[PDB]
Amino acid sequence: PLATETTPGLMSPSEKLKLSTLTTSIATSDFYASYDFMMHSIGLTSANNISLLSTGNISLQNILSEGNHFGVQPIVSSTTANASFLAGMLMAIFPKESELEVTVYFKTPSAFNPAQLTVIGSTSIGLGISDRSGLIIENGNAFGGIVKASAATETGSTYALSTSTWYICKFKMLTDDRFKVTLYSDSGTQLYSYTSTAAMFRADNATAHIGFKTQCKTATAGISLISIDLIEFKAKVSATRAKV
Amino acid sequence: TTPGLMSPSEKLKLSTLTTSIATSDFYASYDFMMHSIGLTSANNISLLSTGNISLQNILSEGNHFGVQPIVSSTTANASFLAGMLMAIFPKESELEVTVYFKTPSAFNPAQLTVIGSTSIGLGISDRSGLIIENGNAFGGIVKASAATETGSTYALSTSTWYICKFKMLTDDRFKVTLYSDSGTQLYSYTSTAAMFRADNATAHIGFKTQCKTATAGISLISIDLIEFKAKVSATRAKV
Amino acid sequence: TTPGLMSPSEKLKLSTLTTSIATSDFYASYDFMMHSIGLTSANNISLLSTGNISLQNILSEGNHFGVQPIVSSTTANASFLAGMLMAIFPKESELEVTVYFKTPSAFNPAQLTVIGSTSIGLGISDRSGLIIENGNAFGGIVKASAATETGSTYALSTSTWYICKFKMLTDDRFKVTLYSDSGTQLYSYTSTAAMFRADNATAHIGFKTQCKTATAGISLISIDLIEFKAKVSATRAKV
Ligand SMILES: [Mg+2]
Ligand SMILES: [Mg+2]
Ligand SMILES: [Mg+2]
Repeated sequence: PLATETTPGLMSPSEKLKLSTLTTSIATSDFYASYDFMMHSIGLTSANNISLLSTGNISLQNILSEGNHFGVQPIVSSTTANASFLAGMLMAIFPKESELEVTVYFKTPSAFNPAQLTVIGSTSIGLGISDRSGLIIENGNAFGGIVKASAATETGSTYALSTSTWYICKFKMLTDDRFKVTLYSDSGTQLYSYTSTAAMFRADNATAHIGFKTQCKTATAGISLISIDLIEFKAKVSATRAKV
Repeated sequence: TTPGLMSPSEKLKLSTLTTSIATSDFYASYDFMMHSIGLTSANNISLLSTGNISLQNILSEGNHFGVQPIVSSTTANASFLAGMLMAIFPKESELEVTVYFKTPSAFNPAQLTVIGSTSIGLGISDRSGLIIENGNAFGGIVKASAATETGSTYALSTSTWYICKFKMLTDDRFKVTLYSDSGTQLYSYTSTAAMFRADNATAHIGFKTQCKTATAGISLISIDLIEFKAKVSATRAKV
Repeated sequence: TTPGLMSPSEKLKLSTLTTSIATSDFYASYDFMMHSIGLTSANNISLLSTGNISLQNILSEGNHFGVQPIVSSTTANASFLAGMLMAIFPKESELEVTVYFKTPSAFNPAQLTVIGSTSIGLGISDRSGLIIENGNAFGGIVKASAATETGSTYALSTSTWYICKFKMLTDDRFKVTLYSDSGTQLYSYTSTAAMFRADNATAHIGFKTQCKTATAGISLISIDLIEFKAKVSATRAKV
């Protein structure tokens, strides 16, 4: 018998799913956080553990939904160079043994522009542009890579993207601090993957974050950046504490 | 430590879980128990102060756990809004908003409260749902500062707890129902035309109480609890 | 895809779900893993910085996942407070607060930490619960800038993880218990008089660490985790 408001019973698939996406408050061994970008975004600097960071007067457009993409944050450049939006978390809490997995549902802009730089992975925070590691998107080209002190230390082959298209990217932290990134179509079909040779860019302080960052490299406004529907964080953690 | 049945309280907990990743439905609620200095949102819901509105100390009262009293400032059109964006709630979503609220000790012609859609912040040009002007609750639609539809009025009791349910219909018409704190229907209104809707940040749907005048000290409508319940089509590929 | 049993893992997650819409219970916890810039609340809990207090980088240590270290500024009475309003925990709620915290590498007479009720922010006039001054923990009450009641002191060790449980009694008295990181009880105090209570925004209940002097660079007490559990009167009419 199925559980009721007055009498106990079994748990439905819908209740199981709900529980699977519950944001961690007090941790034991698993960490989960996700945000679906449905909230009014004026002055919104975090949600469900995730930092939502605007710099350089980046233009967060009106929230919309399209098709199955519920809550979408479109992003437009400003007159300040390096303006960015970052949805991410601190690296200090996800050491290599946590095997953090980050999943991002994102839409390419309606026109590519050489000024567009997006990363799914680790990155310098804010207006910074010197360090990143994961799936990098410059203009219409996606590729796995590492950038350190503004130098490309490692670069995979490129996958050319289409404008106004929904994509999924999974970033996977490996136990030696290397990473694997996988790009999928909106139906989950694998399109591209890259596994790093060297360890990811890491800073275990607030100069860096891990997640999604989209940025305009020039000081011209009105350039569309990458829109975000959904981000998910999952990791294994050590959080066994004495109960009193 | 052993897998078993799900408790009725556990299922009740899950039933009011604030949506993180949407699949089939949306839910959000806020019970106003948090320290309110610099609090601009909770549980997906916007908590918007404008015109230097005076948010009084949080209190509880009987079974009304967590109550936000609100008082006017010296800025005309000052308001507090607890709400969400309409763009995420199209007519198919069939959105339902429930508000537990308390009328002030004294009514005032400067008080304007809306449960439904409304101009954001200092705006007064557009609203649809249950409109409270002075002591009078009525269903209605206002667009560009003019009434387009107005139901009969209901005289509310001062210092009294009410419940309002706003229902979005699948054709974007609405129905509003006012209950007493006992849960018995006191007043209802079903709209003829479609509600006021703006699918951008110039509007919100939820609860808004406002002072139309620049006189401070006027108590507006206090809020205990707001609830958002909707249907969503949000199936994305798992990877 | 098919209905069935609930796992122990699922049962555990639901047990520590942060209360949204209340019925008979309240729970909130925060584990200090978030980027702290501009962060003033999380999971119902106020996270308050005053006097330009220096929040260090979030770290984790052993099984202490998400830790917020805290350092003094040039403002006397600069503090960090993780807590909630007292109006929402009347004496009948029997609130229980649990704090996991680490002492600094060096004690200093300027260090003042409270688990329990306290003046907010730069305030230092009122507190009750487990008070830590310099290297000494003790149960006690201070009101209007004067001790009213003071338990025996217990000498803490530097760079050491501790747990404190604060328990609200039905007559508004309190019991505090101090534990080792493995959960061995080390100290307890049960008050004779009622706790410090102010049911407004001049006070909070939870954790507060403060530097009494205008000298920067003095480490205060780090916090890993805070929990709030209580009974609530929130049975209201449905629909
Ligand atoms: Mg979304
Ligand atoms: Mg309430
Ligand atoms: Mg922690």
